[PDB]
Amino acid sequence: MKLLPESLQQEAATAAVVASWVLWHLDTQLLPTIMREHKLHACWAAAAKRYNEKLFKLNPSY
Amino acid sequence: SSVRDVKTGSLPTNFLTGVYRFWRSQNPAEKPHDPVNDRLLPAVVDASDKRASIGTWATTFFCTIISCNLLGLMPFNEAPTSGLGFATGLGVSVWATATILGLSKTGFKFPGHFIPGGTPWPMAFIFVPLETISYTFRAVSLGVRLWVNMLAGHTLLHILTGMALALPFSLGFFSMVPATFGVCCLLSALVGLEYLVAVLQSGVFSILSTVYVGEFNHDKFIGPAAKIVK
Amino acid sequence: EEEELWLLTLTQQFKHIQKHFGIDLPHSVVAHMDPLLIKKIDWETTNALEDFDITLDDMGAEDAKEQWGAENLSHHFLPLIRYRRDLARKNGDRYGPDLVNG
Amino acid sequence: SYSAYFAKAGFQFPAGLSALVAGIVALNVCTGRPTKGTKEISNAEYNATPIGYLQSPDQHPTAFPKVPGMKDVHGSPHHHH
Amino acid sequence: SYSAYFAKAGFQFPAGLSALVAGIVALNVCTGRPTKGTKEISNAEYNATPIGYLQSPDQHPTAFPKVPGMKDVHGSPHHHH
Amino acid sequence: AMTRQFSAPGSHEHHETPLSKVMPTVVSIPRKVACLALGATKKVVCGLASSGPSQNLVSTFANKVIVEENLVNVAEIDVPFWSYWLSSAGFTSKDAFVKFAEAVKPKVAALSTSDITNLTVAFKRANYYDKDLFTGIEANVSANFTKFETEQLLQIVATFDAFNHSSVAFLDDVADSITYCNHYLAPVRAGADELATLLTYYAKNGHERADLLATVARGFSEVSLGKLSAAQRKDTVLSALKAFQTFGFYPESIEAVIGAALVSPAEYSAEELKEVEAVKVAAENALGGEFVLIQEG
Amino acid sequence: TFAQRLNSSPAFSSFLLKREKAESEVPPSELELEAAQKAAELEDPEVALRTL
Amino acid sequence: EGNSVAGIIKSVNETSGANLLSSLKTIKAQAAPIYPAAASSTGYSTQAKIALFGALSWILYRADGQSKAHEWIVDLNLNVLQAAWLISFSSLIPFRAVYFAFRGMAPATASTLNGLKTFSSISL
Amino acid sequence: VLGEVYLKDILRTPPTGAIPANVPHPFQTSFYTYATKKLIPRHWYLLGGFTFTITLYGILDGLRDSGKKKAYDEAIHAGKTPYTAGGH
Amino acid sequence: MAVTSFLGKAFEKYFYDFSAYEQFGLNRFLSSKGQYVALRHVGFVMVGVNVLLAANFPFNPPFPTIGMCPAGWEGTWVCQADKAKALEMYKEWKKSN
Amino acid sequence: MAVTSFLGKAFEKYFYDFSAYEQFGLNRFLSSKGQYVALRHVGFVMVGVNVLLAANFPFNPPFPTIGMCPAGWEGTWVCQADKAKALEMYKEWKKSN
Repeated sequence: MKLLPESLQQEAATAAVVASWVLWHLDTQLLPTIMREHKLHACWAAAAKRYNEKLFKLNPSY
Repeated sequence: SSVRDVKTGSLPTNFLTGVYRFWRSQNPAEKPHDPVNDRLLPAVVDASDKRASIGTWATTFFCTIISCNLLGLMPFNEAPTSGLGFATGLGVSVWATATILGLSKTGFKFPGHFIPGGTPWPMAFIFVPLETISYTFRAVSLGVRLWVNMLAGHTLLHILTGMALALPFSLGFFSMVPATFGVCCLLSALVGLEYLVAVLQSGVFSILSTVYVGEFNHDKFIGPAAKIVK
Repeated sequence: EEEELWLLTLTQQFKHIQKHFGIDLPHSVVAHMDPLLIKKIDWETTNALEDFDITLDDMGAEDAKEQWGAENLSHHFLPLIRYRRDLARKNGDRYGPDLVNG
Repeated sequence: SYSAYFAKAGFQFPAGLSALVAGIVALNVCTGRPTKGTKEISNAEYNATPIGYLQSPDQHPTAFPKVPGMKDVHGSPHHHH
Repeated sequence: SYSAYFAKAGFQFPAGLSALVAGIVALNVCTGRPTKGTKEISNAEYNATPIGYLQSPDQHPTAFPKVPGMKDVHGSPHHHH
Repeated sequence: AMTRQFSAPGSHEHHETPLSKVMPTVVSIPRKVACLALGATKKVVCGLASSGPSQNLVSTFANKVIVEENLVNVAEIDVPFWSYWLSSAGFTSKDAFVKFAEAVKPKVAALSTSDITNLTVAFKRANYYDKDLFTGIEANVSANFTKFETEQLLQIVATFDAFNHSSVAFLDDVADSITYCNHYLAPVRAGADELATLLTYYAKNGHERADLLATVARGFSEVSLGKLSAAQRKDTVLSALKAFQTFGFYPESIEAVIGAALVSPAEYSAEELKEVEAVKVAAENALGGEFVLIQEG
Repeated sequence: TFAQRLNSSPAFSSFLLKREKAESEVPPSELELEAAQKAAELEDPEVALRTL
Repeated sequence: EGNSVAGIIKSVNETSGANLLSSLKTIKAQAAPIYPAAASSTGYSTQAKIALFGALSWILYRADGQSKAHEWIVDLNLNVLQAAWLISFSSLIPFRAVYFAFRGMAPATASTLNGLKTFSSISL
Repeated sequence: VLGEVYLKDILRTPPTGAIPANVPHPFQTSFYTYATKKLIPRHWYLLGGFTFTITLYGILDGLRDSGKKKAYDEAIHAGKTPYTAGGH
Repeated sequence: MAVTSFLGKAFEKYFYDFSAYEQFGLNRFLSSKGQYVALRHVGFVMVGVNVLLAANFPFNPPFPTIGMCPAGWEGTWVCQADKAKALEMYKEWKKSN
Repeated sequence: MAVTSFLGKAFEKYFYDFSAYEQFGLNRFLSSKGQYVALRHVGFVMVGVNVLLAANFPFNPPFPTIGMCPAGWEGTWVCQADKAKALEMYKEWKKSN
């Protein structure tokens, strides 16, 4: 059967290229989008208690 | 120059989000002794800088390997990880990456971590050389385990399919069905196992990376050198 | 009617987001409506702090987690304090929240 | 509500997919060595050689061989023994 | 007056230039014969052959030869005479 | 054979390094490692060659590139671009910077935040002051303070501190941008030397902004202060403590500033240490506690 | 309703979700249904003024 | 483009009390957020056509090699065995349940957006 | 009264005219910025691991080629055919 | 063009609306619908196997048959073990037929 | 980036505004400006010829020299007629130097 390829360096360079592109794409395209959506909800959920209280102290509407 | 717009709540985004959170959870941050506040915040940021980006790295390897494995299950396609250099190159790159990381911050003390904890000090001598070989053996075994699974499964399917095809060829196409029916079920179940193996191998490889690189993902906390108590 | 504009803006913006977030809200609109929030989130990603909130959860730092989220939305109050500071300044008065003992 | 806006923009490739394919091709064309089943020969030896003799049966397998090992070309019947 | 409108649209290739280049490439890659200076060999003969022997000096001319006829590789020193 | 016989005891002694002196005796007085660290340091000290005479050669290039208006109209293209790199090479000529200010003044209103920052940093290195140019610059910043970044504003403020120039509208717009329009953790990446410059600028202007002070104080820490030169660290501490004492604001993070001085008091004089302890007791009364030094172990 | 908004989203317009309904997975509570019905009544600002 | 709230305030302040109630429906529409209408129907995007051509070409290139390969019949039968599982997944997988499973992975979509409350933003 | 000028570029209502273009992230604007701020400062370990592997595999390929050369030259001096036979 | 949009609408109805399990009423015989699809796949496999083999039945098998013959041949070039000899025998048979 | 836009403005002034014929006042010596540019081109050719030759002067010429020698060599590998022999002689000279 086929055991050894025609070039080991060629196969390794291919894998490294693909992995490097995925890493760049993740940091440059995926993570910024994910964090924009994820952190929006998380900040509101974490601040809702202190945010509403601070606002309640500021408006003289009551 | 003009970037595209993205719909919030997109299915690919949500899937990738949970994947990152899952791998990031594999290496949780160590809870400091002091209460986290404005005084401790800069030291926590420093700890994050000393921490490696394993979560980013592990998800990168997971997605790239699972994609290559799933390509081997598509018709008219082969898995890139079935090539010896392709699969082994990833394992060596992981092992080399962890090695370079450890040697950077701790340097000469890196051979130190190799010592097993709680060992009696006189006995220790004969232990570290064997563990050194085991550490260097990870480079091979990590990549070979992935490669063998992609190679042996495809080769096994090849041999068994040749043996299965001999039945309808010899006993007629539509003459008798029960003998070929039973072998078709076994072959169908084997392909189903290959799908599971692809998910298992991509997970195992990423898990092992989080374990090995996590071994050196530890540093002493630069806590407050002065404090106003009470 | 003195500060109604600022209060009505926050209500309108938040309601529109909740009505569409995670369903069909486009990212372009989010940055247009709240550019400062996006400027904060993208900074964390640029400064290798994309998982800062997850780090606080690992150590259970509840007080830091609440402060983090509050500071990320603190700019929502900026228009009100700028207006109230200008009101005091034209009258020569000092704004309370600006003082160390205020 | 915004469903009709997202229907305007069609399918779009990844932001940097072109660079990934470019590297993959370069790794397969700029190998710096003979290409998968060939040997470099002198320019003199290339000009006069008939193309039928310049080919090898193994490099021309049948698309659907009735017998394992069928080749589409016979190559040169002259060897170097 | 409309000068600023024409300045918006930048340089644009001909409407069907892509098809012209595609045909030109196909005529140079799908020649159906060995590629300019090479000979097809059996798959067996390709696997074990060292790449230095699998090359020919004429196919590797020097970029700036100090003497006309300088070659970058020596090839195999073994011939078939 | 003999190679292995020698290799084993060679590694044996190396295995003693990762221990809190578990064996009877391992730690040594000579501490040869000090030589290795100092050896590397000597090389970088030489690398820091100033090449001052070459600055004249660089001046020649500058004069034979942009200064001769006969080749290119200086006012037509991008003053922020060329001036940024020219000052980076050490070309600081007041006569050329005069041409630059007149060439850029009609365009300042259209410059981006990045261009404004680089242009301002260039004038800092040149130590050249143009009141009319800084007026247009401060108007641009005040009009778009939400778009500016703390990393940029810190460099800009440093120029406003080199030459005493301030505006009440500018002071508030900058404080609001850093306190609310930027990430509250940005000072950690800023560096204590830039933070002390900003503090001194507001302290000399008497502009009390407790919200700004609470934000800037987060950047001061053992990690950020340890990265500065011993001389620069001393000057940074002595200037930062004066600003805190001027406004009477004593945040908890001030203990890291004081600890940096008390851990190495040999660099400070008696009069400097006296005012340091004066702030220490003042902060101890404000925070309601007692100062104690923490020791590793 | 929240489920009604999801059913109108582009995800449900896809081939594999063309016949799916969000309510089939999680039905809305009575409080949600009555609130959505009330909101539809207050879409007219004149009616809201007379009510308030 | 100015903010819609400022447009409402100006429009309401300038409108007469007699035509206030009748014009409220118009002002409400004038401040309604833009929802782009459906554009003209297009069969396929330019990039989509390239994707189909590239996928077909890759498939044919691989299939041609497999047919010319040794044990060529085995390769073609392996493709059938694999293709059968693709049909099985499309039939067995409860895509609606799976959609909610992935939606439940991310905290931003596993729960509703809990934030600003009404009583805190009342403008009286 | 509070006039829109206090929130000009701070808070904005949802658009009513047309959907604006998406704001590009700094890494999406230029590759140089991402490389200098995150790729090299945080992930340079990965680049080294890939480079070390590629260089190692090139050495292994050279060692493999040297083994073929030795066996090839030995068959030539034995006066034998270095190749067994083809399938045709 | 329209021809492509029409096929999309048609395939949708086939995927969701058209079910042979219901039109033939196989619920009378099969236990669960989830098991019916499993049998349909094994049938598809057996169908594909016979179809691929029927596409060109007169061929020498590359796989090693375990002492069995297809039809009343048993000694033809189709049944030869060594392929090098089988190629010569097939060429003679092919030029005749 | 700006660096490219700057070069465009600079090249424009060079093409139209900067003329060496006027700055040096060659109208005193040359008949017509249309003839001056002709001499400038022949000079450019001669310059390019010498520059390309100076880029690597120690080389055997591929073109047939008509019984002439470059310098005080006349018998070096640079002066050998047949290139097959010249290559051997050059290799010996190169390993020494």
